[PDB]
Amino acid sequence: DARQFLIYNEDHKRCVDALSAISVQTATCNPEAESQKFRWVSDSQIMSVAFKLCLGVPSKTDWASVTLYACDSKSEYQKWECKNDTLFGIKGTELYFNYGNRQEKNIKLYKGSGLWSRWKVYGTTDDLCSRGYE
Repeated sequence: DARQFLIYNEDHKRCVDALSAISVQTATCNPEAESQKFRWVSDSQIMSVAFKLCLGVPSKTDWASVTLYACDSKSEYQKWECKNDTLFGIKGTELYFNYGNRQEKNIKLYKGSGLWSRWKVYGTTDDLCSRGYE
């Protein structure tokens, strides 16, 4: 399923790993691990293959945790977009999908746009929207 992919951070050499509805962390990349597999289910939403829930946040705020919510096309809190040069974040807001700061294991929204807010399709040099729509 070429549609399903792993979400990879080059600097850490690690991949996103869905642990539960309230916990999305990282792990050593394993393309066999269903918990590491995601897929776009619309132009803006990314679904966990293992949980059949969509990546989202409680609010568009710095250091909000990114975890998993029932997929809802009308929710503005589970809409993502590619920014430039593999930068990835909330649609319409300068808050980025981020990992690596403060010993925090969960993916966070962060204002910073450095190497830890940059994400590729694992096994490619392409941004996450290379597996999406539009």
